[PDB]
Amino acid sequence: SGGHPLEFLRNQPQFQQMRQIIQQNPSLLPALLQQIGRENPQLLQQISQHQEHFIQMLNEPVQEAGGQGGGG
Repeated sequence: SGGHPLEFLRNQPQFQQMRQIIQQNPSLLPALLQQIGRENPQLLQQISQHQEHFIQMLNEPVQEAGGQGGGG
């Protein structure tokens, strides 16, 4: 109803870093997802296999998490 289906992505500081960039240009969205695809495909696949609600955390800026040891 408005939560993060991808808890694993909250463990991704890279996703938070890139998050700001996608909000600037959603055109580079697949390009950023591309890099992680070779880093950990099983992880990027989870994003697509979970509830579409994930887009919320995708379009919302990083002010929460930023990897273990960092916050938004």
